[PDB]
Amino acid sequence: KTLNPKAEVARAQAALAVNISAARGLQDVLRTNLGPKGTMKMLVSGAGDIKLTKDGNVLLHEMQIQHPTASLIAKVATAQDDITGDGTTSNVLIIGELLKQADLYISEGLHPRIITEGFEAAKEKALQFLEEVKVSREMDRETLIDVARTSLRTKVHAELADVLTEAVVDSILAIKKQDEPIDLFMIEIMEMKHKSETDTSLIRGLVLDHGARHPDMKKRVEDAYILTCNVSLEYEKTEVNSGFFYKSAEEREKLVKAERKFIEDRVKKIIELKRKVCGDSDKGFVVINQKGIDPFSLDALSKEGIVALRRAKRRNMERLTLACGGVALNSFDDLSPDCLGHAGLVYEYTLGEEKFTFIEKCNNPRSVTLLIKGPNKHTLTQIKDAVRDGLRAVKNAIDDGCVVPGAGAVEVAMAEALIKHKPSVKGRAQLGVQAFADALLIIPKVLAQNSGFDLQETLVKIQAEHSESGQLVGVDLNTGEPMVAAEVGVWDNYCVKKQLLHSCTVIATNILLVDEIMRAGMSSLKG
Amino acid sequence: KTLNPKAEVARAQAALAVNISAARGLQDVLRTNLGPKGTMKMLVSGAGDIKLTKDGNVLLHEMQIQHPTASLIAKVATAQDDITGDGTTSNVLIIGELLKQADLYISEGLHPRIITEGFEAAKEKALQFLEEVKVSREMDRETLIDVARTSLRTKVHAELADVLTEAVVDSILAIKKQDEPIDLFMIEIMEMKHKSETDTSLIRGLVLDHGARHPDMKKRVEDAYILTCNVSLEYEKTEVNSGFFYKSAEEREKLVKAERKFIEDRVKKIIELKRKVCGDSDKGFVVINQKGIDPFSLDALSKEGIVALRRAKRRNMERLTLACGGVALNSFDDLSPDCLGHAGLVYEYTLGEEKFTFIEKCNNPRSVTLLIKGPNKHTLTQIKDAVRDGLRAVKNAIDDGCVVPGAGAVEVAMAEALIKHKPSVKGRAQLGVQAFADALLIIPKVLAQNSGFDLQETLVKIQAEHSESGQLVGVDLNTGEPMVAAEVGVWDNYCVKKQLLHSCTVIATNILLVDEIMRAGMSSLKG
Amino acid sequence: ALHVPKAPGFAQMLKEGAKHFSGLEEAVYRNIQACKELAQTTRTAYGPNGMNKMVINHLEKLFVTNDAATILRELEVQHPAAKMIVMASHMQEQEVGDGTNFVLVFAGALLELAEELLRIGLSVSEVIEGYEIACRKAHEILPNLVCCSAKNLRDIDEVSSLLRTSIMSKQYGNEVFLAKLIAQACVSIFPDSGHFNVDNIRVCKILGSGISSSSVLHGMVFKKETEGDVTSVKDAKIAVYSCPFDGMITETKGTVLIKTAEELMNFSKGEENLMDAQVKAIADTGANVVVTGGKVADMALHYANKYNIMLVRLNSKWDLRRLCKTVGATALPRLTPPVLEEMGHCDSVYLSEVGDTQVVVFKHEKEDGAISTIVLRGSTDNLMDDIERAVDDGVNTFKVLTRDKRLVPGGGATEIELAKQITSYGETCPGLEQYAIKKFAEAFEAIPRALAENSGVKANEVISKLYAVHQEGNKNVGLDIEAEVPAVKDMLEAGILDTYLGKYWAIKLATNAAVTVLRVDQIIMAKPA
Ligand SMILES: Nc1ncnc2c1ncn2[C@@H]1O[C@H](COP(=O)(O)OP(=O)(O)O)[C@@H](O)[C@H]1O
Ligand SMILES: Nc1ncnc2c1ncn2[C@@H]1O[C@H](COP(=O)(O)OP(=O)(O)O)[C@@H](O)[C@H]1O
Ligand SMILES: Nc1ncnc2c1ncn2[C@@H]1O[C@H](COP(=O)(O)OP(=O)(O)O)[C@@H](O)[C@H]1O
Ligand SMILES: [Mg+2]
Ligand SMILES: [Mg+2]
Ligand SMILES: [Mg+2]
Repeated sequence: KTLNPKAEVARAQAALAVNISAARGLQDVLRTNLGPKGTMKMLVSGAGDIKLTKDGNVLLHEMQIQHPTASLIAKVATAQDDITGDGTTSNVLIIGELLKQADLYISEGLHPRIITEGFEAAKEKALQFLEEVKVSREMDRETLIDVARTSLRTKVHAELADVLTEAVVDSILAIKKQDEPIDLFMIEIMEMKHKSETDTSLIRGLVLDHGARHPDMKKRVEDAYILTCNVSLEYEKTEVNSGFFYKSAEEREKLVKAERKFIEDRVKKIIELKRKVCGDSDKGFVVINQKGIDPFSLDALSKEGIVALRRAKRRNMERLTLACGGVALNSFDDLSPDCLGHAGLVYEYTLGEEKFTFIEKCNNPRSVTLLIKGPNKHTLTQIKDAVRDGLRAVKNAIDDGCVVPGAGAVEVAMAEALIKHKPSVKGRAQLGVQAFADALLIIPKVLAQNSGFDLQETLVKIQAEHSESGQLVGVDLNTGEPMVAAEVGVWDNYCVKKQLLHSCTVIATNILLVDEIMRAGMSSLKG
Repeated sequence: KTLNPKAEVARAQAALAVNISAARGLQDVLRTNLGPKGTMKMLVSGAGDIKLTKDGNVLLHEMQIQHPTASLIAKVATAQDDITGDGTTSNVLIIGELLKQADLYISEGLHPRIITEGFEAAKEKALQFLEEVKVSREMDRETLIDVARTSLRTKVHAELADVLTEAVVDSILAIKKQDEPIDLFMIEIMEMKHKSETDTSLIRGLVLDHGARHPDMKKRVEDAYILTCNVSLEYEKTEVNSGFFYKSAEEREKLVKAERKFIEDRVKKIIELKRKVCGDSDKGFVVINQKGIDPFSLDALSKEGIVALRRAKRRNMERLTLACGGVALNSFDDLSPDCLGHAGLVYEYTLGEEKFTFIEKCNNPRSVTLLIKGPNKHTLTQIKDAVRDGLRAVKNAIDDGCVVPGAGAVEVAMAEALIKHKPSVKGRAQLGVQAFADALLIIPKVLAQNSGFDLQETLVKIQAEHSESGQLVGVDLNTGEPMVAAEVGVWDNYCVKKQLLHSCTVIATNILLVDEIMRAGMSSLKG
Repeated sequence: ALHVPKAPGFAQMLKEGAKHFSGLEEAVYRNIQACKELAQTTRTAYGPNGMNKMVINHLEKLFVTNDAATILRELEVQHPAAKMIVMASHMQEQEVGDGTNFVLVFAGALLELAEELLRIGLSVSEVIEGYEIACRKAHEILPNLVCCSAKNLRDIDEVSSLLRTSIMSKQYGNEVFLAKLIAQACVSIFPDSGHFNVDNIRVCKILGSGISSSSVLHGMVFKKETEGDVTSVKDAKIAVYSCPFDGMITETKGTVLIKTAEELMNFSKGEENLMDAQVKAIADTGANVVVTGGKVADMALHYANKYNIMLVRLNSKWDLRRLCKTVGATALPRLTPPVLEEMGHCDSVYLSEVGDTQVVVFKHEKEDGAISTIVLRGSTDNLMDDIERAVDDGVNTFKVLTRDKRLVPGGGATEIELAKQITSYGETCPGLEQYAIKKFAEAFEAIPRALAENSGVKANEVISKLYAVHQEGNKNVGLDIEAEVPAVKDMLEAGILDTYLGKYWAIKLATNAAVTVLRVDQIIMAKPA
């Protein structure tokens, strides 16, 4: 204040109160999205774009809040989202509950170091319990189906959820190999604004966003070959600056006829290769080019019955090679017939102004394409986000050799273990262990509040049913009665929960140790 | 809100959060004025006045806070102060703790009606316990001395506190009666600006703020008589507009003497009365008038050695009548010598521009006068406020036929009684009873925090000592060891604590039943 | 960028325009720094070798004084930490009248020596207790260092030798003449059985020659003129009248009623006859000069000049009472002839002029009398004001000496001896109060250091030599002034004596201000109006 009069600095109590208020606000705001019985939010940008999503990360990024703690929470949520998959709202909920439980004991007159030590001990105990309670499975087709259904149940209704689950399972089984990790960047997500959303199916092949350009071309071929290349077929100029010099009109015409001979050689080579491969009027030939094609080459290809596609993406070079089985060559050196692909049905579709290209009927494809349909843009975005979340959950369940039951029995078991473990710890860490155990029980409280039942009575009944038994008694969302979680079909993940707990502990340790938010920067008010 | 766009309004959760934040902010500030180990405050007004006080009622008004809840709290504190006396800081602390304990259980899925119903039963049980836990004594001099010392210990240091306690006890015993209640408005509070040491004693008599006007009057008068009157002695005009109509200078002189003969007759009557009362020259005559005196009467009375005063207040006449025992007559009709007072030593003191008169040495005085002495104005105001608080505490202890030990043993006993009576209440009022029992333990916590020791361990030790032996084990402020409050000499009040608890319950009931703050008033802005 | 909000509790409801300083760094340390900055201002003007200061207030005036009281009064400080010291100095000046800069220096030194204790770890309670114990010890040892008392109070060859030390500290150079004048003025007004008043000395500023041309006057003076033509009066019989020298009328509004011509012709004649009769009856008692206190008339003035009656008109509601108390007369509210016991016998009443200013001198040939008047001569108003302030300080010192005839060795030996005794007593004091006692003992060395800084010598060597002299055996040895070499000199043989009760009250008020400043925790202010 004495050195910089235009600087705002806060002490320890003020900064702690501000952080606690921000955490409580972020917890109360993102609390109606936990569980499938939650509410749907509507976000409108500055340009007038309606977005109907249910993810916690998108809702936190599109909420218009300027705060350092809120920015850190948003960054942590984005990191969790793009590292694991599903676990954004629960992260903020547990962080806020832990901060509230810590402030409840700090305001009475305690030290943050003992609270941090107790939180670390409780996190270690919970990690040990989760590592000793996880059950091993073989992950068959029914397990992945149930996992995808449980992951997609909190997005749409029942029919769309099951359709997306089946589509994701089929795509994963199609892109499944015998070894090596599951490589992504293979399932193309194409959105079409026609028909309804109930007509979502999986296409065993690749769906392009552009079709042919020449009107005198074939539209439906029963049997054709796939040629993947990226050579240039346009009038390319030399690197060094050159110039033509003629004398009369005959020399000019000769130079014009001779300057278009480089692409003519490639056209003749392609024609000869097609005539050697096919021969009669029984098979077709599709040319997939990444660059543009001159109109002369297009007409020359259409004169023989060749459907060529120009201007393609770089990601389609690997998907076509993995699906059909061709060779993505760059030059026309060793043009062998074995470097081609096999097709089954090459037909296009017109949707007003845009054009599509569907490649179906394949032998053994390895990169499928999910077709998404929606009447609106927000619905398409929500379906795409749900499909991405389901794919991430399936990948996380496949990469791990264990399964964790959902509902809230794991949190109750962790709280019981922490309650049974606090008397074994010395010092003042018992209060921290109790706070960590009470903060972990916020998932069933929110799950029971959004359904329409009580909270304290439900928690008491769950604890009474779990203490007298030895099974994972979950929390039901239909009648409120305590039921089994690892018996109906509710599942979750292990690494995702571990990363969530680690991030929560790191955030709690970073917040409980910061008590000075000094701002001594340049205002930049010159001119 | 749609009818008036320029009007702010809060909902159910927003108004509750605002009220809770305001209560917490008001509690976190007044938490440093509990017990004699508190910190002093320095208030600076807009003009440049410095005030050094430690009371909570003055701090709640000199804090410059614009808030409805803060205004209500300040009004309740002022009402408690000017109705009973000492009981504002503890009242605000208990109100804040109760509001915090109620908000802790409100944000969990409960209705404030159950909390109010539980608080009602808790207050009833606390009143039933206080009606039997009080101790009745004979109320001798030692009990009043100890009560005044305990009330004044949290104001100044030690020697000044004992001096003020002795002065208050002496004044109370002097104004004490056997049939009439303790009447106030009798002890004059005179301030001085010299001798800030051991000089704030008690004066057996009366000290005025005005002396003699004629320089020829006597300064120190021995045995004299006191004459209390309020008749006018100036040139009083008639009610009807009149006028003189003289002819020459002789008629003018005659009319001048005629209008003065009316006062000359009264002067001669007073002279004759003084001559009949005295006779020789070993006695004097003091005249106390309430109105002004013309210089002619002052010069006429100075020839006989009369020290008369002019321009006095209304309470001074009553104080003189109660001390000396004369008759405060209004007219000079039946001027009998029996309507006079008796004095002993009357001397005029001069302090620069001001002038005072000391009327001491009386037969049986009933109205004393406390002579306050201080170095500056803030110290004088602080000593005056401390004397007023001590007098109020002594009056409250005398008017009641019972005593209550101070410290924090009463709160611990009430909390233990509420805990023992907690499972004996049906319904969901157990949470409210627990919250009320935990909210009453804020006084020992604040006392231990201000003393310089632990809080949780000290409270646990106090509870263990109270449960292991049924005694009034208080909380020490020097070593932190469990000591007996009734053995040292710490005493409080019963009616004051009852009124404090009633006000706290009323404030809690009025706050917990309000969840809407609307401001739809007129702006009163035209332009 | 990112902006931080406010604290949801008390900072939001703090209201704009006000301030809050709850921490010890932004409150106690700020007050200590403010007090140190205030003490560093009036530090060079303490001893006799200190320079003066020219302060100008907002009234476009001129005040070139040397006392710290006038400087603190003409400063307008907007800080409570310095306002407390200003109030303490004002209280000390009102009580004694010669101990403001000393109190300020003591408070500043105490705060500076307690700031380091609070920084290293000593709390406010232990520091306050140690300071109170040290103050009690100093007040107990103080009466043990007298060894000097005043004999007679009416001797002119003894009073001027006591106030010379106090006069030299305020007016260096010309002090013997001022001391002699003050002693003569105090002797000429000294009554009996004690009871010395401070309002019995009147100061008159007349722009004349130099300072040596001033003298004393056994009586009173007034800067007015004579209404009549009578000037030189030998045996003057003063008859003071509080009523205005005019015809008395009625208080109630009343007019005169005339009908016939006889009344209209005889009214003025009868009025003039009554006026002449009253004038003749007033002058028949033997009065030679009439001093009125109101409006005069033309006919009354003419009748007084016809019978050779001097008329003096003045209105001040205080000078009339002073003249009545001096000449021994009473005021009459009517135009009645006075009695023999209500006459004002004087010696010589004339009208002269000095320095181009007509003044009425009421010189009396009596050695005793009542009050006196000191006439000042100079060429600048600032010098006359400084001389008047020095005369007032000398009168206050004489009053203090009359109230208490106990003397203490001045200069700087008393403070050194007190510090040595406190250090020797605090050595056997266990606990944590020994540090506070040693710090309080170190605060007494600020007076000799300031004296050496104002004189122009090394303070450390002077302090070391004084400590060595005090440890050798001598106790009444201070610091020499008329020597450029830092040496020592005896204070009892020279005559550097100051009051004891004044210094005791100054130390008490300084300790009170110090503990009051230390007792302040947090600061809560509002917005200026
Ligand atoms: N059908 C269901 N039955 C029981 N519990 C469920 C069901 N669907 C979701 N849940 C619970 O709701 C919680 C929130 O899930 P969700 O919002 O989909 O993702 P996140 O766990 O990242 O918030 C999960 O912890 C899960 O245990
Ligand atoms: N010397 C003491 N010993 C024990 N308890 C004390 C002492 N002085 C004050 N207290 C306690 O501190 C509490 C606060 O007292 P105080 O702040 O003076 O007035 P108020 O009770 O109005 O806040 C009282 O309830 C009293 O029991
Ligand atoms: N002749 C002298 N020699 C040395 N010191 C002197 C002399 N006269 C005065 N002093 C010092 O001046 C101090 C007082 O100076 P002054 O500012 O006039 O009064 P105050 O006591 O109000 O500060 C005394 O403490 C004394 O030690
Ligand atoms: Mg989810
Ligand atoms: Mg009290
Ligand atoms: Mg001086």
